[PDB]
Amino acid sequence: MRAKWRKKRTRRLKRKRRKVRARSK
Amino acid sequence: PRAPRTYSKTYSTPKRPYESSRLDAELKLAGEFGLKNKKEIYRISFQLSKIRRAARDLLTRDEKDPKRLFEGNALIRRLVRVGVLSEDKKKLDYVLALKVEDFLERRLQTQVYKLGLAKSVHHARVLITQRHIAVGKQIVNIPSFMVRLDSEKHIDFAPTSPFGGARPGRVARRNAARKAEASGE
Amino acid sequence: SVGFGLVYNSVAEAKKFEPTYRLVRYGLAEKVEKASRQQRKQKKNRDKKIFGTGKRLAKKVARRNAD
Amino acid sequence: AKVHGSLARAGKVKSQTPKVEKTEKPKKPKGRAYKRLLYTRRFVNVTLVNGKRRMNPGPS
Amino acid sequence: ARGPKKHLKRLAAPHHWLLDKLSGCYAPRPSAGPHKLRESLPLIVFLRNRLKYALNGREVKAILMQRHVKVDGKVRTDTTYPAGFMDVITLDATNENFRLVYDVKGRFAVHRITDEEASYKLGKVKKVQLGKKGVPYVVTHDGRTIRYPDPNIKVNDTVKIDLASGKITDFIKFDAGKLVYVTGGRNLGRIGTIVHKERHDGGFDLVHIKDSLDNTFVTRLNNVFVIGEQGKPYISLPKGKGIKLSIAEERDRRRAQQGL
Amino acid sequence: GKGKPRGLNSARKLRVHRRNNRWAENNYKKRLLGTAFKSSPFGGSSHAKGIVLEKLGIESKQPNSAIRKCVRVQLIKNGKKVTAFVPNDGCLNFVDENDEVLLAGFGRKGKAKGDIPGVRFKVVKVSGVSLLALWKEKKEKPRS
RNA sequence: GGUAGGAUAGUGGCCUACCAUGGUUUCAACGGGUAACGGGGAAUAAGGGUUCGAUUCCGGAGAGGGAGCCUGAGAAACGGCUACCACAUCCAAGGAAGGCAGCAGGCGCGCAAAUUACCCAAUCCUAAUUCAGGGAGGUAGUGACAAUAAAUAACGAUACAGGGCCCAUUCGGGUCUUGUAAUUGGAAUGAGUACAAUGUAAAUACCUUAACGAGGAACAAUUGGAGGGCAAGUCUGGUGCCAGCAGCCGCGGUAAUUCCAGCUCCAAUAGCGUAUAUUAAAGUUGUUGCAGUUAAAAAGCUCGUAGUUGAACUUUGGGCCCGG
RNA sequence: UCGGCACCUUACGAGAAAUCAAAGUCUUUGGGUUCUGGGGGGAGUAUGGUCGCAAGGCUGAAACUUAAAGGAAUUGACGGA
Ligand SMILES: [Mg+2]
Ligand SMILES: [Mg+2]
Ligand SMILES: [Mg+2]
Ligand SMILES: [Mg+2]
Ligand SMILES: [Mg+2]
Ligand SMILES: [Mg+2]
Ligand SMILES: [Mg+2]
Ligand SMILES: [Mg+2]
Ligand SMILES: [Mg+2]
Ligand SMILES: [Mg+2]
Ligand SMILES: [Mg+2]
Ligand SMILES: [Mg+2]
Ligand SMILES: [Mg+2]
Ligand SMILES: [Mg+2]
Ligand SMILES: [Mg+2]
Ligand SMILES: [Mg+2]
Ligand SMILES: [Mg+2]
Ligand SMILES: [Mg+2]
Ligand SMILES: [Mg+2]
Ligand SMILES: [Mg+2]
Ligand SMILES: [Mg+2]
Ligand SMILES: [Mg+2]
Ligand SMILES: [Mg+2]
Ligand SMILES: [Mg+2]
Ligand SMILES: [Mg+2]
Ligand SMILES: [Mg+2]
Ligand SMILES: [Mg+2]
Ligand SMILES: [Mg+2]
Ligand SMILES: [Mg+2]
Ligand SMILES: [Mg+2]
Ligand SMILES: [Mg+2]
Ligand SMILES: [Mg+2]
Ligand SMILES: [Mg+2]
Ligand SMILES: [Mg+2]
Ligand SMILES: [Mg+2]
Repeated sequence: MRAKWRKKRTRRLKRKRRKVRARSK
Repeated sequence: PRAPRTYSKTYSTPKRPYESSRLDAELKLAGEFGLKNKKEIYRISFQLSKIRRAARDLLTRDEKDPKRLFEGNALIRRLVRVGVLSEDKKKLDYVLALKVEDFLERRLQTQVYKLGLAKSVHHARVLITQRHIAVGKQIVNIPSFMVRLDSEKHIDFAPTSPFGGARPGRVARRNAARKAEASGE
Repeated sequence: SVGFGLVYNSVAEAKKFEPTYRLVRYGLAEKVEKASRQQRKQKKNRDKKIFGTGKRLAKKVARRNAD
Repeated sequence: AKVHGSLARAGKVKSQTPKVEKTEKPKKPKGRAYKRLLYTRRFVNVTLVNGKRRMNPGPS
Repeated sequence: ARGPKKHLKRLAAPHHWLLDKLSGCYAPRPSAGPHKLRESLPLIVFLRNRLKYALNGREVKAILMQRHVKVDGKVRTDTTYPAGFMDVITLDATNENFRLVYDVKGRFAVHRITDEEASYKLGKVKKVQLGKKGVPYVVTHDGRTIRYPDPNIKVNDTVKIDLASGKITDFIKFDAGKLVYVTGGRNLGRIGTIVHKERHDGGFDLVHIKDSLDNTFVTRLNNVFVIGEQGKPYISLPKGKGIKLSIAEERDRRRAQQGL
Repeated sequence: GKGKPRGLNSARKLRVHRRNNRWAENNYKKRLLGTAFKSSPFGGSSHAKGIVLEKLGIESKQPNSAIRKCVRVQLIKNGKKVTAFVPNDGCLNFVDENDEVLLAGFGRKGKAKGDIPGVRFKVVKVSGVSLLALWKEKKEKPRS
């Protein structure tokens, strides 16, 4: 865990978590 | 609904529960003055702190400032009256220099021993509490009675409660009742 | 012993001013045989119900349960 | 944090501790007379002064 | 709430009655009367706490219901009768005439007087105003209305009330050099007549007063009661003349008469 | 001028800045947001009774190695599920399944004590008959 | 906000009619939360502060919720009424009745909080009233909330402790007995129990006291500890990374100073531990008084409004007199 | 000599030190002022608002978990130095 590489993993999950709310809306 | 009956605590505890310096010193005090607890030491230490801080703010004022002239000379007068502060050395610098054994000497348990009459401090406390020694003609069974330098002459065995006169005593009677019972008429 | 004392100018004028329990103590009065505290208050509240001398309800009820 | 360890062994050591009773002794005094008995045993009738003072000397 | 209160809590009483904190939950509430609730002294407080004639508040009732006490010559059988300042209290038996005046500590003195002084009293003029049918009247500090005064009598003065017929005998004008009895606050019970009077048009007039020992003390005009000329009081002053000996001087006297 | 404003008229900017930076404490953020009553199973209390479901044996954390002998407790007042340590040699035989226990915090104001993972409460009384006074010999458990 | 009226006990947008477009806000309005009644005050505190205040006094509000009203000087009253809502009682089913956030009590909630006792004697209050009434109040009961004082032993002869005298020579001598003898002595007293008196409204208790009342003076003090922090054991028996302890660091895998026990010792002592909160500790909230290179912390940079802050300059000195 | 980018030497001082004429004039603590921090994670995450065509930006938690994480220097050890 380089914090930059944890970031692009998190930014991936930031998209998916706001996809699953637009999925349910 | 009534007046709240005012109460206060008469002692305080050290900030450190186990100091070798403090625990040996007080056990020396408790065996010297025949004390029961450290609470009897903590009581005097709490009296000293208020008395010491009652002069520290007074000394921070001017001198001839009349509160210091009133409260300070009244502060000395009670200490001089009780025997803690001597008949010489009457100043606010010398109420700060007071210590625990100054007050402990003025206890009735100490003075019943200091004025003859007790042959221990551990026999002094079991004379006082056992309804012997009177101070005026008043029977005192309090060991921290704190004799006040004018009562010392009249400290004596009580008019009642033998060692003071007029009656034998409880187990003295029953022995003499038994000694009369077993011997004869 | 220390107390507080009174000597009145006459025995009858003692009896005017002195409280009753002191006079009960000395033989100069008898404690009244009133009923108890709650029994008085219970009897007072039962008698708050009736409006008047109650002889009329006494004769009406004794008429009604007789027949 | 496995939540299901064996519970059959609870109180094992206390049960297989052999019961040895407290020995009946003459009583010790209370309050002022015990602070008197501490005064002799630390400042009047003390003898062993090893290091500074040892109130519980273990047998060597 | 919902109207007038009938109870006085002990420890909500005025402090100058010297009522003990314990041994009873309630204080004697002053009734409606000539003087205010916090400026008066109920008869139970006088006859039990100040004179020690009554032990209870029941013996205050047993005294007043035999027509013994009389405030201003009238009997006033109320236990909580609000006898206040300058009130002459006559006891027929014991022959004692008292005048309720302030001792210098700010309390009510147990101050005996005699019958020629008990025959009258003083009253500070509260207001001068025309009544109906044009009749002028003056209002005193005990709420007495007296008709047809001297036209020279103004507010803040003092009149001498004959107390049998409630008539103005003479009046002491309010001017410089005349004995001021301070009647409220921390200066309660202090005499000394004058320095001057400062106006403050708008409210709360202030009066500068310097006593026998030349101690100036400023007081509001509404606590000022004029009781005479220079010297020569119109009433008997209490044991101490309102001088305010300080606590250093107060400890000096009590040691001066406790060794005899 | 060492950071802060010093001036006479700057009492507000100091007082706003104090409250702003006051939130970073552990107790002030907890007390003023009220998480004792909202979160935190013992809702601001000190002791909470509960009903015993289960007897868990929790593994002690490494480098220690023992089975810690807790119980699982549903609180009577709240219905929340907690794990409660049963402290002494033995004393798990003293609890039961399905009876009342008085609990407490264990002592670290939360923050599970030592080698015991997640267990932050202990047991004071079972049946109101006081585990310590049961453990010695002093009291007997109520049979029925 | 103006003008006029109505209403009021009266001021007043209090309401009504007409007219004007105001009033508040980054100096935090408006809004949301409060396990918020406000104050006197309380805990802790070198100083500054921090936290609490339902609660013996004072002011407010409320009597299940709301709303309306009668009487009366005084109430939008609740131990008054009326209505609805909610709850709930008796009934012969037509009806009728209710309001303990008064006092005692019950249930429930709970971690959590006592008597269905005695009296108006005190304090005071009410009334036609000196008399009557008073769960206001006072008295007792239960009561380790908190606070005060302070028993559980004391003093000796006997044993050996040793500090010794005249060089005790080698101990006697008229030493000086503190510790030690599950020895031996005669004294002291209240805990308790009671003749009585006092107390009290009546008692109970205290205060006083006749007769009784300690030899294991069983008339027995406990609560926590004994590796460090922290005062006190590398004693003995058991267990064997189990059981368990331990706030934290850490002890347990066969010699465990840390577990469980015996012994001994330590701390506080009629108290002590535990939990939670809060205060000091904490100069880890920093006004006093914190830190920002690298430990967490200078905005990427500049402008700029509120805020905060802002150069110097205007009667100086001298002489005299009174005067604590 | 004025102003600037730096540097060199010393260390009066400062600091935990590495170092620093500023990082000094700091318990002998007050020239003015802005912003930020409060043990490590969770987490620059969730949610809400806001900005952007979007990627994302700005604001920004808590539950829960943890007894250390970290800074600087010393000695060793090791380096496909
Ligand atoms: Mg006696
Ligand atoms: Mg009321
Ligand atoms: Mg600033
Ligand atoms: Mg108008
Ligand atoms: Mg108008
Ligand atoms: Mg009008
Ligand atoms: Mg509330
Ligand atoms: Mg408050
Ligand atoms: Mg309040
Ligand atoms: Mg109301
Ligand atoms: Mg009426
Ligand atoms: Mg109503
Ligand atoms: Mg009412
Ligand atoms: Mg009611
Ligand atoms: Mg109803
Ligand atoms: Mg009740
Ligand atoms: Mg309780
Ligand atoms: Mg009464
Ligand atoms: Mg009551
Ligand atoms: Mg005993
Ligand atoms: Mg006695
Ligand atoms: Mg140690
Ligand atoms: Mg062993
Ligand atoms: Mg042991
Ligand atoms: Mg500090
Ligand atoms: Mg810091
Ligand atoms: Mg950093
Ligand atoms: Mg920069
Ligand atoms: Mg940057
Ligand atoms: Mg600006
Ligand atoms: Mg300037
Ligand atoms: Mg240059
Ligand atoms: Mg943090
Ligand atoms: Mg952000
Ligand atoms: Mg977002």
